[PDB]
Amino acid sequence: FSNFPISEETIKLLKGRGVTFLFPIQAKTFHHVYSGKDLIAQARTGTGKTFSFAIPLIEKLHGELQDRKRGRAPQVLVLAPTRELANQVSKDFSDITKKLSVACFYGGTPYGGQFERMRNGIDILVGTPGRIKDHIQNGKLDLTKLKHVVLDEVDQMLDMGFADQVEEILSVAYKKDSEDNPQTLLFSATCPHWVFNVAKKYMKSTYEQVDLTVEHLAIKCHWTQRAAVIGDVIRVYSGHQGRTIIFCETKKEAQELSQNSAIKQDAQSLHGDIPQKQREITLKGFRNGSFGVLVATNVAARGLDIPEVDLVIQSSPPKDVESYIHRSGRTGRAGRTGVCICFYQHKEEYQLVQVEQKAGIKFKRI
Ligand SMILES: Nc1ncnc2c1ncn2[C@@H]1O[C@H](COP(=O)(O)O)[C@@H](O)[C@H]1O
Repeated sequence: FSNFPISEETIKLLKGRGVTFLFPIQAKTFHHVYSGKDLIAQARTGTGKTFSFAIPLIEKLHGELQDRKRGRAPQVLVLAPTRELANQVSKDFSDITKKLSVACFYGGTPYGGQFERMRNGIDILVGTPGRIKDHIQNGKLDLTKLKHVVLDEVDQMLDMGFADQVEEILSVAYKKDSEDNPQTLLFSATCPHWVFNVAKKYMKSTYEQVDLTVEHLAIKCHWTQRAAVIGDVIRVYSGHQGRTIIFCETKKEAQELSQNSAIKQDAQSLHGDIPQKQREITLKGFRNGSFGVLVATNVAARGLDIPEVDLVIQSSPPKDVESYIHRSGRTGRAGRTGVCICFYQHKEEYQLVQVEQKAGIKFKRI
């Protein structure tokens, strides 16, 4: 915890909860929270949202700790949508502070126990909007002495219809336009319109906000039409004076394809079953413009000097992903965007996702 001003006492209590270092949401918000800045945080479940406000709030409060006076008003108000979530936030506070009085006020429980806690004095108050609004009406609860307000799981509170109850509580604790109002920490995962209306009505003018080359095409094609569609994509992306390299896994398929009526007239084959003398000649032919289509096998190309192309075609999702990405970087001539086409069948659909994941690319599925 070296980067942060967390006391040795708090560090020891934190190790009991299995906290030895801060999660990203915590490290990013700590100083905004500690320094008293207003904040809107967007974070998913399990990211450690509770400690991102609890740890810096407890540290700030511990540093300004004035004698525990009976009947004291809360300094912190945490609004939570449910009893279950309010009890977890309370426990999280209680487990890392042995100096501050932590109260949990939810509805559908006797008022007596809560009135007693209010008389003894509260430092940190966690509660559901209903019960907090009740004790405001009673007069018994004083929320005009607040330094900090946390609106936890805002989305859930809105989905449950607590918008108007929260706005009522906010109207008591906040003065419209005051730069002296409590510090507001808003926790909304999706940030609906209500969040930005609350921010411009109750929050400070300035607030922090924290969140948490080649075209690759994939064509679904039945093997019986592949050669016809190959002729069509060449016509479109390569055309006249163009260069296309087709990659076929088997030496048979590559030979069969270079001889297919759709491309045969402008194509030449290249594989392991062709002499080194024929290979250097076909490479010269491709490089000088004797033919525009070079049909090859993924392995029989590995160390070969292939010129810049306009279009790369894989007959099926490649096994050899590094050969695919290397050849992809040599596509696109005269400032035109390079095009890599990948043909696939329904059985090869997850294979496409594997290529996407290994290569760090996303295919346009057509
Ligand atoms: N820095 C941390 N190290 C270890 N566990 C943590 C840390 N921050 C939060 N947690 C735990 O992660 C879980 C999810 O946190 P939360 O989303 O706040 O409920 C809880 O069980 C926390 O106790």
